[PDB]
Amino acid sequence: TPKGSSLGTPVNLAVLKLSEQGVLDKLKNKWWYDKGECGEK
Amino acid sequence: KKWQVTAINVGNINNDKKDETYRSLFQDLELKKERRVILDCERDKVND
Repeated sequence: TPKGSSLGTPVNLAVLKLSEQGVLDKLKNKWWYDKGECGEK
Repeated sequence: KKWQVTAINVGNINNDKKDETYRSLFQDLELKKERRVILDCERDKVND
């Protein structure tokens, strides 16, 4: 965010909140692994 | 009482402006995460 913006604190608390409730892990596992190509004998 | 109070004057606003200033105000309240509000107004302004 630009310096002295009104969005700084809200986005900070936003990233924290989204991190603690496990959303980031979900999106990470969504766009990296779950959609991956590579997954007998 | 160690209260943190954000006092806003809603008194002077143009009727043409109307909803727009209110939108700005309540959005600014939402970014501050203020979930508690006291109106302090006559019935008309309260209705608005």
